[PDB]
Amino acid sequence: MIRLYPEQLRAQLNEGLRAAYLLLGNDPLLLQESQDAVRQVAAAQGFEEHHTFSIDPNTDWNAIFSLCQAMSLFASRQTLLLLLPENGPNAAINEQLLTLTGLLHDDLLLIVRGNKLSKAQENAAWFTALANRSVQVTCQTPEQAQLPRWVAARAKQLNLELDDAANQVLCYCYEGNLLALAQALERLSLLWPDGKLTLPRVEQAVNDAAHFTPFHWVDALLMGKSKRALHILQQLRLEGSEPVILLRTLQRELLLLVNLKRQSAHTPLRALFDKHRVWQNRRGMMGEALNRLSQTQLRQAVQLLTRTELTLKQDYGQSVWAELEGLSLLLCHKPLADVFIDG
Amino acid sequence: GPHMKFTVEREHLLKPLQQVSGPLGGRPTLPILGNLLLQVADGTLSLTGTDLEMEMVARVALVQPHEPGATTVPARKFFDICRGLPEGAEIAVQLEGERMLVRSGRSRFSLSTLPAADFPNLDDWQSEVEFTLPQATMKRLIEATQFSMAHQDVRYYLNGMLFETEGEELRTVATDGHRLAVCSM
Amino acid sequence: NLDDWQSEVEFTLPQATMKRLIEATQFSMAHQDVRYYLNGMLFETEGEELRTVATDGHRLAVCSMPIGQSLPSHSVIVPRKGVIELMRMLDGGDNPLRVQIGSNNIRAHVGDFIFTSKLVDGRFPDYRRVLPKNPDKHLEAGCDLLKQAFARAAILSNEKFRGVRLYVSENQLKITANNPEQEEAEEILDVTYSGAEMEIGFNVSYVLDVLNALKCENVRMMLTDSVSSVQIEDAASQSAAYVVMPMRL
Amino acid sequence: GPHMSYQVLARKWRPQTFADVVGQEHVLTALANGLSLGRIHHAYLFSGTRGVGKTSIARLLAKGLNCETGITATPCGVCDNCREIEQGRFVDLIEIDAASRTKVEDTRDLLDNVQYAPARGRFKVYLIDEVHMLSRHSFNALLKTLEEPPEHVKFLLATTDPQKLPVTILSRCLQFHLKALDVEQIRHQLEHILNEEHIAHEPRALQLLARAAEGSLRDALSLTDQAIASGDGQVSTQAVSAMLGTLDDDQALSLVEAMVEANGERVMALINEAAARGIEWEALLVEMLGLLHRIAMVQLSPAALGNDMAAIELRMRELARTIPPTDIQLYYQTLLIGRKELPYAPDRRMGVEMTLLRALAFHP
Amino acid sequence: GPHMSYQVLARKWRPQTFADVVGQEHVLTALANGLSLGRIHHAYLFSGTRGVGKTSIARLLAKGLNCETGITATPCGVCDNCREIEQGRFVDLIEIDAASRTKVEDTRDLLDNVQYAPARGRFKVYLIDEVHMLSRHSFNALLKTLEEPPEHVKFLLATTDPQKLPVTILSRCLQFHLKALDVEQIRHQLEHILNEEHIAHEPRALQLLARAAEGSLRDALSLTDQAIASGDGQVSTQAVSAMLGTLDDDQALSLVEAMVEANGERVMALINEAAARGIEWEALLVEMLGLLHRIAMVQLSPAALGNDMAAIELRMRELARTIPPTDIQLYYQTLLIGRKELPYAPDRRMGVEMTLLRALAFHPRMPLPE
RNA sequence: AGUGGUGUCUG
DNA sequence: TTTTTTTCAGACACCACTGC
Ligand SMILES: Nc1ncnc2c1ncn2[C@@H]1O[C@H](COP(=O)(O)OP(=O)(O)O)[C@@H](O)[C@H]1O
Ligand SMILES: Nc1ncnc2c1ncn2[C@@H]1O[C@H](COP(=O)(O)OP(=O)(O)O)[C@@H](O)[C@H]1O
Ligand code: BEF
Ligand code: BEF
Ligand SMILES: [Mg+2]
Ligand SMILES: [Mg+2]
Ligand SMILES: [Zn+2]
Ligand SMILES: [Zn+2]
Repeated sequence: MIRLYPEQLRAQLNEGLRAAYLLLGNDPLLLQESQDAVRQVAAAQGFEEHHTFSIDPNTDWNAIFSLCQAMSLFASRQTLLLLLPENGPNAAINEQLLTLTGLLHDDLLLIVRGNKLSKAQENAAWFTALANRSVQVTCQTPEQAQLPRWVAARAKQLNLELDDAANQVLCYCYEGNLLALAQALERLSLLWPDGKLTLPRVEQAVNDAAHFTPFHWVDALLMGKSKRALHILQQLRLEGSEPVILLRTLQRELLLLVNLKRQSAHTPLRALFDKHRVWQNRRGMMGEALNRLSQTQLRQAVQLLTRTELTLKQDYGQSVWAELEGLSLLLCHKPLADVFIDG
Repeated sequence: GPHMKFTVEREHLLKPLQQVSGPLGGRPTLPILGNLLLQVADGTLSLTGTDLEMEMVARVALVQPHEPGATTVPARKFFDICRGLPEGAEIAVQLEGERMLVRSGRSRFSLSTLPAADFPNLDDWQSEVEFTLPQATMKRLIEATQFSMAHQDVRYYLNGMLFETEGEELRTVATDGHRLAVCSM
Repeated sequence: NLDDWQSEVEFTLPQATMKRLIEATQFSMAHQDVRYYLNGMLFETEGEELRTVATDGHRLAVCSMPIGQSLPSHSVIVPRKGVIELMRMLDGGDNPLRVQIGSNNIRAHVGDFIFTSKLVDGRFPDYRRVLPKNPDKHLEAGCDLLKQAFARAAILSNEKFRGVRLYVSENQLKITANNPEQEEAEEILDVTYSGAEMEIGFNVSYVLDVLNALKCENVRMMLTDSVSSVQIEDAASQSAAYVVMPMRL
Repeated sequence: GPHMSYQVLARKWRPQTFADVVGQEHVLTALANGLSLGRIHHAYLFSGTRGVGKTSIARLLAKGLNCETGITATPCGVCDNCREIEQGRFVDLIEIDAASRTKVEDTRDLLDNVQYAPARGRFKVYLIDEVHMLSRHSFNALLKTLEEPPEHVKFLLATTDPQKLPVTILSRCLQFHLKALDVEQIRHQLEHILNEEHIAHEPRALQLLARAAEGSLRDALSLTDQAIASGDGQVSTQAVSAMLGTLDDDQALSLVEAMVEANGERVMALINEAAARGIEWEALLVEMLGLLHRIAMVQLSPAALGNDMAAIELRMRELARTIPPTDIQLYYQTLLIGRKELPYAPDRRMGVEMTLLRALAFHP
Repeated sequence: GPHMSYQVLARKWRPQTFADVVGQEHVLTALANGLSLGRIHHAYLFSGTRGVGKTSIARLLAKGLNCETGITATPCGVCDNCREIEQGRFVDLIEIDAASRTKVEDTRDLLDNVQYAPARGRFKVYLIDEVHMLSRHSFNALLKTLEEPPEHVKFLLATTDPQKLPVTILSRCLQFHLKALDVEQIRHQLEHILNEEHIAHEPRALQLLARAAEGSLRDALSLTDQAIASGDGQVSTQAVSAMLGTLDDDQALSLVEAMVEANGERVMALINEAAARGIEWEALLVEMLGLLHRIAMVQLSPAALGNDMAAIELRMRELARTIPPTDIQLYYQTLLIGRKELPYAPDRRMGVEMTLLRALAFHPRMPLPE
């Protein structure tokens, strides 16, 4: 199939419409805008009737097959849509997706929306049979190092003037929150029809919504950015994240750091990285962290992490978020006191 | 006075209440839309049941002394009382304060009511088609198309049935996106 | 399979007889009560009579029917599930019913098939003491006449605890109900009676079930005072008695 | 004020025009611009904090939508339809307590009311308060209606915890986030309310009430009515302060402040207060431990203060900047030891008192 | 002795007017002022510890609202409405055991019937007791009717922990916090009750009962009933001291002194004497620990001592002035560790004995000879 | 109403 | 490239499908 970013989708849609469109990724906003563009282009070429379905173990597949095979009294040119579940094309769903891949026709246009597909796990069969004459659209959230240029492009295409300061403020409050970021730009356009956004204008009309995953917290710890890591920790506290997930995500990299710092006396860090199968972008930040106050924080932090783990897993009142703040501050070149470490 | 003096037999009241109950009985959007509206006017009882979209009214003749009052009373309780009382029992309901007294030969009930001023009424509207029709023709017109109607379709207009008045004929149309049923008489 | 070679009691009983016997007592059982001995029906055998007793500590129901065959006095508690499913399978009154009760399990041969159940270990209470021993007030009424009045009163009854106050005066009965909404229902009925004015507040569902169990035309109620129980039965027989212990509200 | 003062300040004082709303200027300005320019989204989700006006803003927006003068940011005065929203009932404006009617059936009835024409107003406006409580199926039905809503239907959703709303609902709703009111805004609105109620008020009592409100204007209004109750139709500073102290539960922070300052009489007075309130003592020790731990983390890095403690920011700063880490370490160790030995004490009260006595006796 | 006087002080002495309350004055004053001025808020919450008059004051308010006369802060007794409320089973005072109506369907059933007019009184006063038991959905369901209910419906909430309520509701309803009761109020209430019950009582008995009530008057009334049952319908120092299982402060202070003044033989003698009286050994350790903490508190400030133990006040002062705080801390820690290790001691008697012996051996100013 | 499932939150 | 969570016990809340 044609693998495509949202940038050229319009162009591809102007070239022609394929049998099936697969909108995949973890970003609600990018998927939604891609689906809207696809539906508008389809309606331009006569696809008037729409449908929606949620791919679920309790869905009625017979209705989908009936509407795909049969035609309607009006608006014969029809389109169909399916929301894939959180996990993806379950093993009980691949066969019926294959049937749909057989039950299609040039009259119908299929839209597939859901999270990213683990291609290493799921491939061929359904995937290749669509790949015959289909389009894959990858709509994933831009990361922190990439978000500012995305926001600049969005401001340019919405006819706004964003300076670097407003851009970084917007990139600060809204991460993993591209939907609310676009809504914030829309609200700022509504607030001032001038279209010129400065620092105070965006600063006043913005909330610290954000959305982080424990990987962001662990990366912030490895870079040793105190404010960034603490902001991430507060955000996962407010979001309601399970602290034990944070514990495991930090523990994996912390034990890797302990192993690397212990073995670095006999082997350069490059061969250790190769031994443990760690990737290059990970390699850079882990090399930055390994020579940043090591051999003391790597056992003191393991001690504090064990304290948090046992306290979390014995009682039911939790109250481990402050201890996680202690960890966030220990691994960022801000030494703590033995009083809180030992307990 | 407050007593909406009311007196009727059961034989002439069971069927009208059964018709007026309609959609009442379940949880209503507003707490008053579970109470039948009872009105007395010009020697006639009006029973009213409203769903904020449907309005069923029944008229019962009064051949006994009466008083022009109106109030809303829980539908299920009033109906259960009405059918519970014996055959040929002359129901006599009056009112006082916020409670109405139901009475039959050697039996009394007291029911809590709400004012008639609060009960919704569908606003009067001007009519363009005044149409009169025999019963069986309407029966066949509905029955010949009711099957083809939509089943909770996302398209609102697919749900329901189309009535067309053209010249000397009336037409019922039904569609679900794949079927069409037309009956013109 | 059948290791219960010896049985405590044996019955060759008509299906309709036990159908009435259970139907006249089933509604008074206890469902998942903490008193495990009350979560069942007591079959009691004495002389030629078999009795079903069911109580939950708020109402007692006893029903006795002759068999003709002399049997030793015995008591057994059949749990709720066993008796309910035996009642369900008890159809086709043409075929007789065989009953085989041992010390630990019960068997019922219905038609051609066999039913098996276990017993409740506890010992059922004595129902003779629950029955009032000095009924000084006796009143009579019509079963359907009384029942319809109770139903009309129950229409405007407290939905949580369906309770009515019954007043008895000379040849007159009064049933008054109210709900948390103060909606008052009052029914007055003509009875035959001789005694003193007395008020007693008791549940409505229990009395209505008692009246429905007695598919008769004349009903006799026996009362002692405002605090003790009421023994309801029919005036055409003494084979079925019911004890409704009132509320103190 | 009203015909006998039973009418609550919270409900009697509710905005009827956009100008009467206290400074939630963001949403008001954006909505006014959208209404005046004609740019209308299908749904307008409102959110923020309790008692900051989201239901008030939604009601005023419904009034502006269905007013017969047209889509205006300023609903007029008489405009019988535009009046029916406040006094009486409006036919086309459906107000649903989505907390009372979470079921998919209760919302099914109204979503089937969607396709019927509005009676009087232009738009079949829906005001669904506490929208986060609709079940999964109610949310599915609401989303299905939000995919293709007719031009005569708008949805107004208000909630306090939007995180429970599905992303599918949030993508179709232009969420307007309301920020917790400042102490100045709350104090000014309370001042205006009391001045128009002909209620004698002292200036300091208003600031005390605003600080005690925790950013919610309705909290300030309820505390104000209660303060008038504690007295005879006058909001006196002494009465308000006594009432606030009676309602006060911030015992651990005051205990740490007085123990670090080495103020034995104040510490014992605060322990007496915590005893009279029937406050758990182990909970008191845990709160003090958490406060000391947070003070230390702030001393390490100013970013350790999240948005969960915006009420007690300044004091924390004051304690973190002025107290050396050695003293905080010693006090944390002392309180940890005391909480360890709390069960084996004459009673919890004496155990807590003795732990605080040790911490004072350290004098480091 | 007497007749079937089963009616216990706990319930028979439930206050019936605002003049019969033992001094929740921050609550009573506000209720009286609001009811006089008419600022009757549609919903508010009495929150406090156990047995301090939340339910009782709620009932008194219902009486004040529903009296036949004009709305008054002082309910009457000749009025039929207040008589029904006091006797219970009132038409309009709908007590809601919230721990039995936690579900949201129960709350919805409650809210459907809200708009119905009150039957006989002027308010349909919903009295939701133990509100903290309502589920989250029940609370959110109550939210809208708590904002503005019908003009006749008042919500009276009562709970022990107001922090388990969602803070939206804490905004909707007024908050009155009923604090625990000082020893003097509890003892005066017990005095008054036993005067009205024709039961002879002694001073020290009532002082000990009020001390052991722990600031709540319902515990005091249950303890008083238990003491009356322990005696022959008479309250005396012996009966209350045997019931509470404590010691007179003189014996405990004598043992503490024998520990401090290194009189180990006196320690042994008083231990044997306490063994004779059949008093729990852990009780002995707890009483010595309490006395040591009181000495430490006196060392902090003279105002530490309460009047209840005034009999030993002088000695307290002396032992506070003789012993510097470090020795008091050492003794308290030694006895605390002894009590903590008492369950694992071979015998409780010899556990306390070895705790005392350790406190005597580690004595800084007079250690046991080596 | 009985039964079974999903899911979320409290210790 | 992906990489993310202990537990036993209990309390609600909503939504089939049944059964009248
Ligand atoms: N912006 C505001 N302006 C004026 N009053 C407000 C404002 N926000 C809250 N209030 C007060 O709080 C009361 C309840 O407000 P409401 O808007 O229902 O809060 P919520 O956002 O939690 O639904 C209102 O009656 C009003 O007195
Ligand atoms: N303020 C008080 N004045 C007099 N007696 C009280 C007071 N508070 C509690 N009591 C005693 O406690 C008993 C029960 O009190 P109650 O009001 O139920 O406390 P609660 O707030 O826990 O429900 C009363 O019968 C009374 O004897
Ligand atoms: F009405 Be709010 F959300 F407290
Ligand atoms: F209502 Be109390 F806590 F006994
Ligand atoms: Mg609200
Ligand atoms: Mg109470
Ligand atoms: Zn207007
Ligand atoms: Zn009175």
